[PDB]
Amino acid sequence: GSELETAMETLINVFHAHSGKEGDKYKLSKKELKELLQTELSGFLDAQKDADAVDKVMKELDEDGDGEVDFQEYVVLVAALTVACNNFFWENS
Amino acid sequence: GSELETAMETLINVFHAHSGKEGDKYKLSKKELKELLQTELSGFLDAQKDADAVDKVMKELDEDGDGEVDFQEYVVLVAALTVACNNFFWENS
Repeated sequence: GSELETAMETLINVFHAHSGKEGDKYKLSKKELKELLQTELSGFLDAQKDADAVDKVMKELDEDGDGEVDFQEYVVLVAALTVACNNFFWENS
Repeated sequence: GSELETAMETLINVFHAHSGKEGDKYKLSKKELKELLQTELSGFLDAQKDADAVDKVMKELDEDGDGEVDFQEYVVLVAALTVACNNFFWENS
């Protein structure tokens, strides 16, 4: 168990890497979030490019073309990509 | 980097532990989700009991008293608990 506590740090660590005493309330523009993962899985997600599901999640940040996103909200964005990939492995049909 | 890919498996692994070929579409009742973490951090979250923020997230599943929740939606639920705890450490006031 304790599988969540492990992820809890992942989201906190990756974010902590950026700013900690952000003079301005936690705020991340579409680019920040988009770049956040890409910068992390830039070389990895390269393999996902084959799957259109990648853009599926982009619809969220993409809509924020000029807008931004709180912060934690990005977590789920990561899941949307997982379910898409996980579906590839699991599929009875 | 690649901090997300690490969490990606965490959510998939913890969930994979349950059912894989779920004869019924991915479905988790309030209890499942609630019990999911508690069963994972049952002894750990015991320390969080001091923080009321714990109930803050419960409001989500709690509302599903008789209802249920897709699945991935639970990811963010984990973040809601993090931001609450993270706030404890970081707080200029």
